[PDB]
Amino acid sequence: PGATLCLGHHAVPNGTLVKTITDDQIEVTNATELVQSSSTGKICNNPHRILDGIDCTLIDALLGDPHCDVFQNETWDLFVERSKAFSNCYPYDVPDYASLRSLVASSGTLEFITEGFTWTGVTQNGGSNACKRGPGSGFFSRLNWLTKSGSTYPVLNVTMPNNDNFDKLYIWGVHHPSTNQEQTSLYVQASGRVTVSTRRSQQTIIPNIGSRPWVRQASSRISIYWTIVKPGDVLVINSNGNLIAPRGYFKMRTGKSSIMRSDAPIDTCISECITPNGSIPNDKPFQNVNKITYGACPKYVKQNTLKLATGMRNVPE
Amino acid sequence: GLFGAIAGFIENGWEGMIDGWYGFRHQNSEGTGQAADLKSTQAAIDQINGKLNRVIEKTNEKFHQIEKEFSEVEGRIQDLEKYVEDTKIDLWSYNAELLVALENQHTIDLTDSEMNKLFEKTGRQLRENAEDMGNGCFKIYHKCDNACIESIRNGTYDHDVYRDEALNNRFQ
Ligand SMILES: *[C@@H]1O[C@H](CO)[C@@H](O[C@@H]2O[C@H](CO)[C@@H](O[C@@H]3O[C@H](CO)[C@@H](O)[C@H](O)[C@@H]3O)[C@H](O)[C@H]2NC(C)=O)[C@H](O)[C@H]1NC(C)=O
Ligand SMILES: CC(=O)N[C@H]1[C@H]([C@H](O)[C@H](O)CO)O[C@@](OC[C@H]2O[C@@H](O)[C@H](O)[C@@H](O)[C@H]2O)(C(=O)O)C[C@@H]1O
Ligand SMILES: *[C@@H]1O[C@H](CO)[C@@H](O[C@@H]2O[C@H](CO)[C@@H](O)[C@H](O)[C@H]2NC(C)=O)[C@H](O)[C@H]1NC(C)=O
Ligand SMILES: *[C@@H]1O[C@H](CO)[C@@H](O)[C@H](O)[C@H]1NC(C)=O
Repeated sequence: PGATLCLGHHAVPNGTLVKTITDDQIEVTNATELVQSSSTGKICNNPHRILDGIDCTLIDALLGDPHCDVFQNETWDLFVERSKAFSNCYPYDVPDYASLRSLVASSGTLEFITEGFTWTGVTQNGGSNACKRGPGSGFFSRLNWLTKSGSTYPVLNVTMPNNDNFDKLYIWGVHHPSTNQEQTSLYVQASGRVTVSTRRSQQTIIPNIGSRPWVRQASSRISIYWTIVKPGDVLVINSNGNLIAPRGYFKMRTGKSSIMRSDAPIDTCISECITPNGSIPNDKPFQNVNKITYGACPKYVKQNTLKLATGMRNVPE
Repeated sequence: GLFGAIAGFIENGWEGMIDGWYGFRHQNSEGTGQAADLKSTQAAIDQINGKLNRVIEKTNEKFHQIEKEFSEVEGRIQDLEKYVEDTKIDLWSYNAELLVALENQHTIDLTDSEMNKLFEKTGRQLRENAEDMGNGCFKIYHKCDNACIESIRNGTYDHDVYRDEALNNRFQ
């Protein structure tokens, strides 16, 4: 009279299907999800410094559109641009908009240092009803609209050396009038010119006269340009008309700053990973929420689920 | 699996075993009973924990990158930006698919292996005092009371004690 001793293993009544080398679907006792497919719908305000653009693009905050004045000298890890943003100052364009937006976004600051430019023989602080500041006409806070003094606009020729140990970003522009009458009335000379240069580079822009579509009361336009000045270099600005002058420079940094288009609300919580859909957890190695991410994030993949087996083959009773 | 135990010579699993992954069922003079084997259970779990922690190991943190959505048609530069991202995503999607496939094949094989290891260990304990029925059960050819079973399960079973008795019952 002996005994029987059986060796065996567990099973569960409801297993999960996983994929292997040999099988599209095979049942194991347990698995865990490797693809993050959901978001809260909200951008957590920690641990990254989130700056909500509200009604302002980064570029409008940079130029100093009056309704974006609250952004003066702001900083960020992530600047968030909202689909409701609007411009409300003089109509403008930025040749290579995307690059200026990128380099500013990446710098992470709008810290602005005013410099004492001397504009001899012109009227300063020009404004427009297209860009109201309080009840009266106004302009981009960081730009200085120069026009004739008396009946003359002389050749402007100024320099600003960089004797600091950081890079300076100068934002400046050129005014494009709609008519010859406008050109001569503002700048005297029938054709203007703006040359901005360093030891290493030069940009010269000729204004073009002509109607553009009417936007916020003007058929005219301003085109926006930029110039970086390295330590030891010097800025020179030369113009016989149509200069939209810088008031100073923006301080540049390098680091972890970026920009994102999103309408997700900002909330009080902690999440390393941000997407335009909202923050997502980063415990999983992959995610299917959005290919646009910021921070310590799972890698974007096309699969909406991938199961890692965490148990043996399930062979029920 | 590669070892042929789980879903192999062991017909099925035990839904009743909730305190371990592998273990023992016995019938003797004193009745029937069940116990988990902790060592084999823990070996499987430790290996699976190991691979889980390797896989969920936070690999990347990215800040300013390229734009990936575009409000205007631009042509060449935008074609390239999209293609770069699409290329990246397909490569990562492939890595992810392959990773889970290899991981899961291996997890099944390693759990199958641990079943087999326990089975071979037990066979070796019992020496000439038992025989492999071929379904994961040993027929033990002697009086094995609950003390004797627990001795097999906790590694103290001296085979020399019951050898004479069992040898006699086997060779008839
Ligand atoms: C417009 O403004 C610029 C910037 O101030 C003027 O550039 C300056 O021009 C003077 C002479 O015309 C340069 O002087 C030179 O200095 C060297 C030593 O560095 C000296 O050896 C030479 O004999 C010469 O005198 C000065 O360097 C230069 N400054 C800079 C920063 O470039 C420019 O003259 C003005 N243009 C007009 C048309 O007035
Ligand atoms: C610096 C300056 O000259 N500001 C003016 C401005 C400019 O001359 C103009 O924007 C250049 O394009 O014009 C302002 O007027 C708007 C108004 O001007 C009338 O002459 C005209 O009849 C209207 O249709 C309309 O263009 C302005 O606010 O923009 C005045 C400002 O002082
Ligand atoms: C995250 O946001 C993106 C972008 O809005 C969503 O992508 C859209 O998904 C829907 C499917 O429900 C499609 O109709 C749209 O065409 C997609 N747009 C783009 C640009 O891809 C995505 O579904 C969101 N994901 C989650 C989990 O909220
Ligand atoms: C199996 O994994 C799930 C999560 O995927 C977990 O909730 C469950 O507790 C695990 N099973 C056991 C027996 O611990």
